[PDB]
Amino acid sequence: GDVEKGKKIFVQKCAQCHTVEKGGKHKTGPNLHGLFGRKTGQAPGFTYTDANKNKGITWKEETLMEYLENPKKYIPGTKMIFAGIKKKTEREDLIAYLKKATNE
Ligand code: HEC
Repeated sequence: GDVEKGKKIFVQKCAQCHTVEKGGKHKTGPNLHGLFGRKTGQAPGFTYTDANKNKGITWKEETLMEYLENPKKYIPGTKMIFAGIKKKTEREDLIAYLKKATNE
């Protein structure tokens, strides 16, 4: 989608859990510090539930789409609470922002 709207919209409904624009600790969501290429399923501290811990994926521009669209389906019992995104644009916008969140 856009990258800027991704960031804006993200902060509008994601940052509450994922404040990835400062030294925001892993409270209700891990700070998205790399994401693309950064194999999950193994954090140094808050490594989430078993359900996510058990996954071990490289958070590519495939699995992010799957997750953000249908997170409860992608992972059957995460602590993430996000049943739907918007329609389609937001699914592409958020995932475009994070494609630069890996870099900023
Ligand atoms: C709090 C109720 C949440 C909201 C709102 C959002 N997310 Fe989230 N997310 C949440 C938890 C508890 C977890 C842990 C599971 C895990 O796999 O770490 C996550 C995880 C993610 C991840 C992966 C993190 C990683 O492994 O590096 C992504 C990519 C992610 N969440 C993105 C994301 C976005 C863009 C959100 C707004 C649409 C969003 N999350 C909201 C909890 C919560």
